[PDB]
Amino acid sequence: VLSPADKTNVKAAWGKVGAHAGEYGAEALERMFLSFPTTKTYFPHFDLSHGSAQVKGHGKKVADALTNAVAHVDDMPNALSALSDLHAHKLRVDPWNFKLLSHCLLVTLAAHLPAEFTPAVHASLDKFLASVSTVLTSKYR
Amino acid sequence: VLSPADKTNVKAAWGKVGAHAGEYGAEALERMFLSFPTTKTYFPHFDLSHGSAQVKGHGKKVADALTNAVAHVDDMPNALSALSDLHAHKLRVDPWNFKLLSHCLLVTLAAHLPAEFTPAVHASLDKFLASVSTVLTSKYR
Amino acid sequence: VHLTPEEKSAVTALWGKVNVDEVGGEALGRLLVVYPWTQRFFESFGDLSTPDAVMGNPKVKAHGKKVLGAFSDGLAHLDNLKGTFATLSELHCDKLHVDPENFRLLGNVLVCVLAHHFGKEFTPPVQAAYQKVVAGVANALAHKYH
Amino acid sequence: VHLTPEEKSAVTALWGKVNVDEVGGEALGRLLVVYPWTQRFFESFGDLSTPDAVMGNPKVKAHGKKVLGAFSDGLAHLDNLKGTFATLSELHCDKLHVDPENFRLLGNVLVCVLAHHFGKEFTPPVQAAYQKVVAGVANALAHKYH
Ligand code: HEM
Ligand code: HEM
Ligand code: HEM
Ligand code: HEM
Repeated sequence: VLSPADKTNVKAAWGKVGAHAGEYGAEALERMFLSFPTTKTYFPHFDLSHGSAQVKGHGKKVADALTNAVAHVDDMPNALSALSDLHAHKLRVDPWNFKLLSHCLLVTLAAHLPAEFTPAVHASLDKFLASVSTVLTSKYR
Repeated sequence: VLSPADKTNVKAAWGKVGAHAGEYGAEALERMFLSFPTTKTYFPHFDLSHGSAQVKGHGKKVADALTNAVAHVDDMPNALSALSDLHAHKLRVDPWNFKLLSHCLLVTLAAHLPAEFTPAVHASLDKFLASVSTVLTSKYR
Repeated sequence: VHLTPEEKSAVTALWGKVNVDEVGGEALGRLLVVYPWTQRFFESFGDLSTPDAVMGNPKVKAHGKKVLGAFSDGLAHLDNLKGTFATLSELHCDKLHVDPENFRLLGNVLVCVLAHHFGKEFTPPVQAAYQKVVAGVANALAHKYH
Repeated sequence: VHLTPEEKSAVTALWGKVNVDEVGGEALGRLLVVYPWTQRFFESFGDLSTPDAVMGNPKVKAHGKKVLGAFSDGLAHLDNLKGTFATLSELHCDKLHVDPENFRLLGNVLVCVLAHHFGKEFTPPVQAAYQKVVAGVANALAHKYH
């Protein structure tokens, strides 16, 4: 359950991300592939080389979706409906992996937002990513 | 979410548990303590030996809550409200543990309901226990 | 993995009454029904749209038998699960691209199946010994991922 | 666990620039703030009503120093984590009753803190090396649970 204060912290923090969203999304993916190798099993068709266009492009897609969620934090289920169906019916990623990507997104934000990553914002961002993950795996069965 | 078929399956299976619910609750706990020893860290004040009346008494309370949840399957958040506050703010049980108890409840049910534990009912009960677990950990932060 | 003389006897004794063909098919079938996303690895198996479809699928039964058979071999080498499954670990990673988390789910489903099948004989202590085994097999299979 | 020579060097090098007491208080504080249920063991620490209260609590800071100091001394024995934390493992299980899941949470919070602290110097490869270290430490602290 995201509280009003949580939504304020997330919108403020994401705003600062601004135009680096895609670049940060790419970094988060690279951090995941290196730290948790088993997540690579879902991208055997990708060139997972550092700086690959495939990863940069995917990172931008991931960030745009998160941006969309922050914009509609009060109605994430409806806002991410399409992505929810896609992950549940087509991709079928085991739910465990969402926690790993969320963690890597947190580390990326921490490394790029020195002034904004306070303990309270850290807490709100973690809750936010968990909510997004929950919405994305809600139609699995 | 729980579909009408899921609800039908859970009510039918639980109806079968009937007056044995308490005894099954105790067995589930015993299975959990022996299979996942780390869960014992939350009951240092209990005598966890086999046959313990403490485990038996606690088993009946867990079962009664599950019975209450089944009776209000379409209003679990309110029906389990006090239990959610308790686990979140007093006991503070790491959420990971709910998956361990859910699994042990399923195993206990499988061992006592040969005829009713069909693959479809098995799936419905797992969804049900996951929903109960979600409600019980919703106020953690 | 490390099992006490008691846990070892419990595991082996119970396995002697297991019809691998029968149990394997039940375990894999329930995995695909209870955790549907695991179906992503068996697109070529046919119809898996319903529990009855999944449970009746001959390809599922066939594969289930293969999996439990290899699992059976591990029970014979509980002292060296890592070396025993090294080749299969590499295969599941490099060729099959199977998320090791799936090994954990199958282990849990197998325990439910043994409980369903054996009833009261599958006592808390016996389950405890089996949870150690499936966790060891799952970690042995994920050992070669990179 | 098994770290390559280059991975050990990255961990060691980065650590030499860490203010153990400072990072220790920061990590434990954030743990209690981000995952509030971990507060259960520190009722006697006083006021933990708000993030500022937690971060500013002298007892929280004191414990963080204690915890990170032990972690620090463990980095000298990367090749023998289990032996190094054997007694502390026993203590956390038998006397403190600390769910090992808490060690995993602290490990992730520590990594976030190092990233916040070092920024761009906390590269993906450096993070990967530290992830292995915190997972190794958490495993070593949970090894003697029974
Ligand atoms: C924060 C949660 C996540 C978000 C917001 C997210 C978002 C997306 C989006 C927007 C797409 C592309 C949609 C399109 O191009 O039509 C996508 C595709 C996909 N996602 Fe996720 N995703 C998340 C987590 C995961 C996780 C945890 C994994 C796996 C470890 C994963 C694996 C995939 C794969 C393999 C694809 C398809 C890639 C391709 O073949 O092009 N996703 N995701
Ligand atoms: C299906 C999930 C669960 C249900 C329905 C449930 C239900 C309950 C109920 C009814 C109580 C007793 C409250 C009272 O006496 O007023 C309780 C207490 C408690 N629960 Fe849970 N619980 C669940 C899971 C957990 C888990 C996973 C753990 C930890 C491994 C846990 C640990 C405890 C503890 C330590 C107490 C206090 C017992 C005492 O000291 O008397 N609960 N729970
Ligand atoms: C944990 C116990 C498991 C064991 C011991 C195991 C064992 C095996 C064995 C012996 C093969 C046959 C390889 C061959 O004949 O060339 C195989 C193939 C395969 N396994 Fe596993 N496996 C296990 C779990 C899983 C799980 C949980 C999944 C995914 C949900 C999986 C997916 C596959 C697939 C997709 C194949 C190839 C089937 C085909 O040829 O179409 N395995 N496994
Ligand atoms: C890297 C992880 C950790 C290490 C190396 C570690 C280390 C220590 C050390 C060295 C002590 C003092 C032992 C003594 O008094 O002889 C201690 C005490 C304790 N630890 Fe841990 N610990 C860790 C994580 C945790 C976590 C995450 C919690 C709980 C959230 C925890 C809770 C406690 C408590 C409650 C005490 C007792 C404090 C007191 O009585 O003053 N520890 N730990």
